[PDB]
Amino acid sequence: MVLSEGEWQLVLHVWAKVEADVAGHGQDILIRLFKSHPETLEKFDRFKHLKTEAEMKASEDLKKHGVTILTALGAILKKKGHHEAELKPLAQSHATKHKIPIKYLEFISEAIIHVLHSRHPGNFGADAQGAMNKALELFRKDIAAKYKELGYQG
Ligand code: HEM
Repeated sequence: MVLSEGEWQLVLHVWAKVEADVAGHGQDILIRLFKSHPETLEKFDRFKHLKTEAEMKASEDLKKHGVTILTALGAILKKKGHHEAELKPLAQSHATKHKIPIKYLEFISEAIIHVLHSRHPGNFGADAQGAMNKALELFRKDIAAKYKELGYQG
């Protein structure tokens, strides 16, 4: 898949807004993911004991990790499709060390789109959401292809 420059502009326009508060968006996203799909929490050995959203909101650790995730995703989106080098080390740790199925990447894709829709309605109308969805589908397709080369699958 290939996004047009107009689509990348809609994606980087709303991402510039997310970058005004990276830690808050990171938090929102991970909590949304853990509440919606609680099975995903079991993958994190560092955060699986968290019982409630209040506990999640108060974890400093969880918040730092949300900044780590979003910084890594933001550096990929800014490449505008030329992200091969960035994807390599991310695909190798998530397929070999963390063991994250593609289905979970779909779940966090959904969580991103939910949070952007709630925090940025004006910059996340239907065309912008379609371009963000296209950018994350591209990311999942490329990561699934790398998963295959690395030997992870199902
Ligand atoms: C937008 C998609 C994602 C991005 C960009 C992302 C990125 C990261 C980054 C940069 C790290 C630290 C470096 C490394 O271990 O590779 C990381 C660690 C990790 N990731 Fe992801 N990730 C994504 C989705 C997920 C999903 C969906 C799960 C599980 C449901 C997951 C589980 C983990 C685990 C278990 C760690 C280790 C956390 C800790 O250090 O203990 N990741 N991820």
